[PDB]
Amino acid sequence: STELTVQSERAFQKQPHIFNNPKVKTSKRTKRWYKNAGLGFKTPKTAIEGSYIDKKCPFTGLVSIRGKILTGTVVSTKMHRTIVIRRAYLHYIPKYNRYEKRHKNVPVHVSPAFRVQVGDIVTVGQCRPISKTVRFNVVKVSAAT
Amino acid sequence: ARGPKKHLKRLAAPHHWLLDKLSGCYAPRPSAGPHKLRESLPLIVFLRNRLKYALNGREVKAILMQRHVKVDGKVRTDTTYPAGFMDVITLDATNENFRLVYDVKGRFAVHRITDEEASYKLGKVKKVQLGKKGVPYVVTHDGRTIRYPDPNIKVNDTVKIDLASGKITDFIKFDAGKLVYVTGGRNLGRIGTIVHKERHDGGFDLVHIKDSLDNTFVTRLNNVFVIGEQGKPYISLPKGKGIKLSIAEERDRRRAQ
Amino acid sequence: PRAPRTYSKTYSTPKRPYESSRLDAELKLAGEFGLKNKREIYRISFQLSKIRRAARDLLTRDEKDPKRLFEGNALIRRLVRVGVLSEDKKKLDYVLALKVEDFLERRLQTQVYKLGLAKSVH
Amino acid sequence: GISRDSRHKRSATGAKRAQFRKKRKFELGRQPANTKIGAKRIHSVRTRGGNKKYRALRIETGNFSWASEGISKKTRIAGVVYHPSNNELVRTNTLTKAAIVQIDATPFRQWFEAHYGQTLGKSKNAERKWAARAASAKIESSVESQFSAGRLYACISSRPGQSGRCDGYILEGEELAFYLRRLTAKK
RNA sequence: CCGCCCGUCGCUAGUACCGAUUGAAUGGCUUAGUGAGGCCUCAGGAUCUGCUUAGAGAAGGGGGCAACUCCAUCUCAGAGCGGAGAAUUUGGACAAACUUGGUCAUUUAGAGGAACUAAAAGUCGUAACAAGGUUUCCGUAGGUGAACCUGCGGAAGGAUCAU
RNA sequence: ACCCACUCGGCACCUUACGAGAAAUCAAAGUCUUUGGGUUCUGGGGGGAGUAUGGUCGCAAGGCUGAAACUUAAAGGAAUU
RNA sequence: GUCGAUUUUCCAACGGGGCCUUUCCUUCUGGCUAACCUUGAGUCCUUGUGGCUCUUGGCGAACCAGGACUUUUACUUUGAAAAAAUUAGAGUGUUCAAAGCAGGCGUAUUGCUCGAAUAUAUUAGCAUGGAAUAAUAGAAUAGGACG
RNA sequence: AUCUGGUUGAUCCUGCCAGUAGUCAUAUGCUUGUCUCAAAGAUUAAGCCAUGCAUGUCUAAGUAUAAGCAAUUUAUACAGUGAAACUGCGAAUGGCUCAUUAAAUCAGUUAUCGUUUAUUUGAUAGUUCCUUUACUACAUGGUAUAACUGUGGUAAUUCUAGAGCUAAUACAUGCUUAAAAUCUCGACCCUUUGGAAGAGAUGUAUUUAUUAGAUAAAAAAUCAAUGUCUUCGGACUCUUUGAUGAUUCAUAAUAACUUUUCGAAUCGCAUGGCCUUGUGCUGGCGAUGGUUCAUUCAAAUUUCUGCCCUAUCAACUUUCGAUGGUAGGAUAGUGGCCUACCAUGGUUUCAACGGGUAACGGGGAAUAAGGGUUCGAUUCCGGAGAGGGAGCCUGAGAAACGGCUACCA
RNA sequence: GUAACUAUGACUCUCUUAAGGUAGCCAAAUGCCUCGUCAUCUAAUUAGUGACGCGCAUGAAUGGAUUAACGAGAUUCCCAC
Repeated sequence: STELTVQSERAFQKQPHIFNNPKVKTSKRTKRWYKNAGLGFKTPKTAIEGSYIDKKCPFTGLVSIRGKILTGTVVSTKMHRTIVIRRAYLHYIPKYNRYEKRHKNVPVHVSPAFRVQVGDIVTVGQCRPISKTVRFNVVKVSAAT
Repeated sequence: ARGPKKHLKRLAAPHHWLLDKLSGCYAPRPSAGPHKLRESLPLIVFLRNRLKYALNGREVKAILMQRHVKVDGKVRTDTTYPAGFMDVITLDATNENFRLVYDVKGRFAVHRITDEEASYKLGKVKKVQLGKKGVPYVVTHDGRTIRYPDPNIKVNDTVKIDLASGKITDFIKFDAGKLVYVTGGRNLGRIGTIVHKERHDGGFDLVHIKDSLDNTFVTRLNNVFVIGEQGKPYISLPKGKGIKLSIAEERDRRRAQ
Repeated sequence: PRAPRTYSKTYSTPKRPYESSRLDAELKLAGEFGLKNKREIYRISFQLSKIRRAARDLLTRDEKDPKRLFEGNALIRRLVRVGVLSEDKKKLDYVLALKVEDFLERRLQTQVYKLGLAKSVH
Repeated sequence: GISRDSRHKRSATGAKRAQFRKKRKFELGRQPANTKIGAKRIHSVRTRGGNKKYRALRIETGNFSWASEGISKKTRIAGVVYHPSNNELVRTNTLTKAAIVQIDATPFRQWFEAHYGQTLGKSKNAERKWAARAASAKIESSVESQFSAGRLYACISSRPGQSGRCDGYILEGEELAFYLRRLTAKK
């Protein structure tokens, strides 16, 4: 989602240990690796038939999703292949027998397989620590118009 | 912490040894071995407390270094050797062959067995994979690994080990109608039969067990141990047979005598 | 450093410590049984206050519930074996009205007195 | 030393965290002893359980794999021409992963001629093999040039600062097309 | 009601503030500059070295012509590396500590200045409580030994629940 | 149109009273130990003190926010003689 | 209804599943279908719609493990793992008690034997049943639904 | 589940002061006969410390000529017991304190398909010579020194200098392989249904590339690589594979690669078996050691949610990483952890950030209607520190302090 | 001149003609004594600064008190040199 350039960066945008053997005659000549994320997350057709790399993708990357699967509204999508989700919840206080609202903004990596805007419900899954803040990857999206 | 700990303070010990609160501030820190520290029972606590064969933890050294107490048919003179579930502590003198299984309440009761029976263990099948040179191996809860199993032995199954040689003999698969020992939940010590289990994907697969009173309780398949099928258990079950009587009826049994 | 050895105190000082009626009552049921101080009575009053809280605890909840049945019968059994209840008062409502006097009628000095060969309980 | 700890480094909200734990061993990071070209030298580092790690300095003669042929020849490296990280690694001629180089190209000529075909860059049992290969395949006008040129383009796959080796990966295909454009763009 | 009670002033003995002093001290962080030390690294090469069968004069240079009945036999031109290897030093990052200002926090000196409370009530009046003898009070403005006084607007908690 | 009688909706009210409040008293100050319709603001003995300090606003006068040390067994509300 | 320990109706109260009244848990491919919606010879048989050696055509609901899509939360039920010590509390004459987790009973010569329970941990996470209270969207330029 | 005294001439209130009870709270004052039990330099000064001690270790099973004691009825190489020293292992546990520390530690609960792990417990290693007719393997070197013997020095320290020796599971090297198959390279003749003499390599580990690691479902014409069976019209039939929700996983195969890791030049006790009497060949129980994979004791990060008082702290972070991307470096490994090159992000009235804490967190503690309030330095768990910062070697494990180095006091 | 007390803010009289220097400020470029006294700056300061004020003989457009910026103005101290 840069967008419209897979040959953007200084290094070659590969898939690692995946070879396009050039002496072989395959009409299409393009081999894209992909996996099942698991837990009944239907890998989008955009990832399988796409042209992007994203090594941090839960389908087309070297990061297996294990842990827990959280959900939240998207707040910010301003930085490259990373969003921020606001996980609104109530915190019950045992003295006043009452609750209070808390944000907990979580930063999440979006693979180009999906498209998100401000105010979409996403379901994210825990993965290896991607960067200093982001721990979760986007696996589902539900844009309610 | 700056390296691994080697002392265990008395209060911080596992409760199911029953280690009196007073008399010494330390407990037997069980050495590394076949079973986990919390789920094990060191030879010190077995010989000195449960059997009362030795007074102190110095007299058990005189018992162990005189090569008597074989844990899985092998001598084993380590005073804090973690002997655990399904191990056959064999005192060659007196001719006693104790298989350490759980008391109904959730402790290791002393359970004397014959020698005909004290020549296998029933290893619960943990991971199975191909090792180097594409050789399939099975690893059991004991830390025993067995190359060339039956290719029908999957995870959660149980496997009779020869324990004289150390080879698989017979194996029991894990599904409905099979007898099960529970291996530490609060349902620790209970013996029932499987009704049906769940398919919780990366979320702890629970199983619904029914005992011999139509009493159904739920436990995790890692605390669940396949012991046999209905009627003929592959080992001798201890007096009680993991029924778990409620406070009233168990007091009525105790007071009838 | 090994482990904390548990101690607990058995007596309890009354709330308002100068009261004609309480002082009268306590000296009387101290002079009857020949006690040494007022803490004897404060202890028996504490023991009965523990039993009464344990009784109300077991009462307020459901009837024919294993917790009420087991703990209730345990207490009644323990009391009828002491002799603070008799044969015909095992209902867990008699226990709630148990009169510290009843416990004080079962001390060894009182029994030595009441079984003769004792000549005045002092 | 060069601690890789997260418990320095200004928390996500913006707060400067108060330092506790006098820097611990297990967050260790070491100096990058950069590897140059020619006059082989290797220094070993003891790392986390003896477990030796070999930091190459001046490493020579990497093991390069022509994947499409399915073979790998021990070759002299000439020089680093382009790197997608810095442009100073090129000038110093330092060897690191994903560093695009020139290798001597002439055990690959010698193999291709001896095994498959006839003079790239232009008994009975050997003639059978050739006549059975029977134009197995050709090269697509991009690797043909570089054998005659004397030195052909490759990309390092081994991490030579840790492995102690500068192996891997002769360029070929759309990868070579890209790295030709990126080379000829600058110089 | 010979009840009550308000301020100035004076005596006392407490607390707080303003205060020139480039105040002072402690602490944290931080600018710019020196920067011990070990570690990585470019070198360096005191010494100690093994085969060097390497030409070596040496005439029991082995129980004596004898490539001695050749010795770690006389003695080095070498030589390679098989090498080990100290000080030394080349840059690197880690970084104490030093100086130098900075900024914030806490602690705290200060000649003087303007207060406030208390304490016997000592001086001066008698402001308030009655229509307290000018009804009281609020906001604001000015004046004055002191209470206070006066203007304007407001309020009854007014001494009028009335035409 | 003004006026008269009955009628509502809203208004500024007023006169008699079972509930409330320490009482004076009241259309809400009732529906409150038989304690919960929604919601904002404020107070915790009397002084020191609406004072000092620090910000903030203002041409200034001042306004907003606003302490503590220390002191004291009462100060105060309503009604009765 | 009986030998001061316990079950039957005449006969209720409490809390429930099936079944349709337009009511539908989305339902498939195999395995499994025990099975009669049926009969392959029928008939062991006091006159019997008394009873099975067993099986054409299809039941599915005994029965998954694969399909594979589910407009989302709070709330509450039950369960899972919740260290021990402490707390509540079961048992036991440490001479009593605070304690302790011991002890108990026989030939007390080779002995045998009960114990070291249970309960709360009302936050968060995990499974589980309910769907009353509270919010969110769904078909409005139909880019709506089903075959 | 309780109150009572105090404003008034008296009264009803608001209200505070005082009384009252308790404190695994502390101090202190008088008094103090017995039994059980038992905290104790935490607040102030994580301020300073004299001195003595707190970490060393031996079996039958590493090295022995102690110039030690054995000393007699196993000894002519050693062999008992038992110093010193080398070697191994430990010294990272324990104990102590609470200064720092306020999304930090911590609790409960997650994840390693993101890694290391001495030791323990399981498995696990015919492939190393290198061209094949007498090159160590019935056994290599000092390319080494301790302890010991002597010759010393400083006033001094757990100072060691020069010389004479001598061992190791120390330190260096360094061979003993069976069978079969698979691959490559070629000593072979005939225009074919076209096929081989031999030589070498193929253990494990490293590193990199390449391939395999399968799959909801029945039929079909056709051209070629057409190799056997042609039962000479034409038939070929059966063609294999583990685990997870999920992996580039386990695992295997091709090409290689490496200053080529490992494979037992080790020790104790019995001393048996067959005769070809060599004074052979074969052989048990043990002990260490050893490579990889499991296991265990661990570790390191790690998900979610929860911390006391302040607005007289409303904006904070970004040259000097702040948020993300690409690549690299480094790490045991993940990661702005660090570097380079890019984009301008990220937190916040649901209280960010700043300040305070006489704040280490928790299990818990005191009080007791219910609801709570206050506390927890302190017998267990975790975190931190060893006068203050920083650095680092040794090791599986330390940024160790009863280890070293430097600076400040 | 008297007066709480120990230095006096209440009384009383007579006014230099008309008024008695108010708000302010100062040993000031205006203070004789004077090198005033107290603090501060220095080891030491007739200097400097900040205060004190019965001020020989300060003072309100003969303007008084402040005052940013400016000054080849007069003066003091500090760092660099």
